[PDB]
Amino acid sequence: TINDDLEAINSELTSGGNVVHKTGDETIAGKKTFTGNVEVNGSLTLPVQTLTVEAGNGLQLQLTKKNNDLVIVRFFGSVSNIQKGWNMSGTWVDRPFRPAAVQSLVGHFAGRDTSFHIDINPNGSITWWGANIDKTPIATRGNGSYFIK
Amino acid sequence: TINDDLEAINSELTSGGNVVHKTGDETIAGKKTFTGNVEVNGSLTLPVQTLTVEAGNGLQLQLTKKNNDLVIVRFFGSVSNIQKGWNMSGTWVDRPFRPAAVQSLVGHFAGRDTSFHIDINPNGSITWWGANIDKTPIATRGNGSYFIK
Amino acid sequence: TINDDLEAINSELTSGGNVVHKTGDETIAGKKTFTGNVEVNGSLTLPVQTLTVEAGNGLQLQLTKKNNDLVIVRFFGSVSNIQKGWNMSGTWVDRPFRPAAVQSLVGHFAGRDTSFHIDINPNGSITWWGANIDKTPIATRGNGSYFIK
Repeated sequence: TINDDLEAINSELTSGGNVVHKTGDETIAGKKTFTGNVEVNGSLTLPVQTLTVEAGNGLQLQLTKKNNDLVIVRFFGSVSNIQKGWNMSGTWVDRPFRPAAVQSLVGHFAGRDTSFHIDINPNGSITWWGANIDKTPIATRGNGSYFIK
Repeated sequence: TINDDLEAINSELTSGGNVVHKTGDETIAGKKTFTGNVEVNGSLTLPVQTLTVEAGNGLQLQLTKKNNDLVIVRFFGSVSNIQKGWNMSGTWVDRPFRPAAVQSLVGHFAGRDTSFHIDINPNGSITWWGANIDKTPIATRGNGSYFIK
Repeated sequence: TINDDLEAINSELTSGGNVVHKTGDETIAGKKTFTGNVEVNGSLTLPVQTLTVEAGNGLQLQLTKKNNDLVIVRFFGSVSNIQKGWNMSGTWVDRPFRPAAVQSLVGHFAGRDTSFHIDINPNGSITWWGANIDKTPIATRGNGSYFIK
């Protein structure tokens, strides 16, 4: 019974208890800090969040952020009725996806050489910075990427 | 000899054994989960895989994916003989690099203002969505980025 | 006093000592390797470094790299006085942000359909690959992304 302490300790040195081990699937809590190099050979799974935005004018926008920091933007739909400098007219970018500093992402017009970009800005509005688009709409594709913080 | 258990345990509390320690270089196996914040100050090394594609029409394409999720695309070569809507004619994107949902990446024509984009789609075909290109080829550069899953 | 060894060991199996635990905030040193899948539910914080470059001709360039590998480029200012093929005239990209292989990032001209790209190359020079720009300057925005190694 004095020797159980030992047996039981030679068990926590293998799995169970509050000890992280060199094998098994385990869970870990708290602000871990790693000063040296680290490596993952398998899959590392950072948190994901995705958001759909009808930016207005016909401009669809699917944003996909991972670990709150880098978000990839996928341009869809078709824009119409905007001036060279205008702030887009539809749904704003949600708090969770809004940049700290302004970020211009570059889209392209489907089946054309003409191009455009839009500014996501911290407040979450999206100003347009392509040429003045007429009532007759043009399809807008292309992927953007910006650091959230 | 009763006290060796102890000595030997006060060793696994330092290194060796199946225990992860606050120092040394160690290896770890199994689906580790980290509920709290984590930090790396050194280098974190996620798995890398790179792929070269002759998309056809003269369009070179070097894809580089890291941790199976985000791949950066580097456009090379020069495209010729394609319509505004056509599916590119050469080697398809391999299974390991194929998106779940379609992704348009935006390239640019070297020494010109004219631009283009192409669609990588889940099956791995690459449809072209720039203007109709004549027999006389044009050089295509620019980097794209898309989430694999 | 023989039993303190035990008490003291049943403490290092909880926190303190050189042992990583399933709870608390701890620090870790050395080349950790993770063969299995890993997961982070909170925030994972990779090292960050940001750099501002006056590329010359009026082309501003803010580069932001994370974990030394992927850097997002933010184009600013306005370019003027460059030929279709020229190497930009102002401050070069610093060693810490210079790619191994050349990377073209695609910018866009503010309030226009016209587009451009520039080549960051390993030595750190930035060759321009848009159309020949006159003395009258044009504003240049858009975000790029390239793998550093």
